[PDB]
Formats: sequence, structure tokens, C-alpha cells
Amino acid sequence: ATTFARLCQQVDMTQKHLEEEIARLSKEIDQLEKMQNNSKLLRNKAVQLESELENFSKQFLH
Amino acid sequence: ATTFARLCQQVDMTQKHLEEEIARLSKEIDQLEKMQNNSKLLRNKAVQLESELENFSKQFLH
Repeated sequence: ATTFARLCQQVDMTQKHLEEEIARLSKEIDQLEKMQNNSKLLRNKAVQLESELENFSKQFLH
Repeated sequence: ATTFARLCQQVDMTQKHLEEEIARLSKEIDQLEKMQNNSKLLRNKAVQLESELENFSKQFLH
């Protein structure tokens, strides 16, 4: 009924919402770090493969 | 017709494929860096908002 209780509830709901937001965003951030690391892996593989191609070429086409 | 020409073509197709792979992955990596930076922004906002909530609370509920 009181301003105090009204505020206690508002603050509690807001706290819960922020905590969930922060928890979800942290998880999502982790997932995105992983997708980025994976893409670098694939990209690095492709660059290695490309330098192997050039070694092959310098030997058999030049 | 010759082994040489057959290999020239294979190497050329493979080079093109690797270049596109590397180009696409770089773009995707950039996009993922951006999504991650954005998530940190939102997450930081939420943490700031949370410490503002606690200041509000320490003043009006304690």
C-alpha cells in the first residue's frame, strides 16, 4: 500500500529484469565469441590451403 | 588436353574458391565482432542501470 512497498516491488522487478538481461547477454556474448573463433579457424584453414596450392603451383606450373 | 592444362584449370578453380571463402569469412568475422561489441554495450548499459538501481535503493529503501 505504501510508497515504500510500491518502490520495494518496483525495485525488485527491475532488479530481476536486469539480472536476466545480463545473464542472457553474457551467454550470447560467449556464443558469439565461439562463432568468431570458429570462423577464424575456417579462415585460417583456407589460407593454409591457399599457400599449399601456391607451393603446388610453383612446383608443377612454373 | 594435357596434364599441364588439366592442372592449370584445377588450380585456378581451387584458387577462386579459396579466395571467395576467405573473403566471405572475413566479412562474417567482422559482422560477428560487431554483434559481440553491441552485446557488450547492451550488457554494460544493463550493469550501469543496475548500479543506479542500487544507489536508488540505498537511498530510498535503507
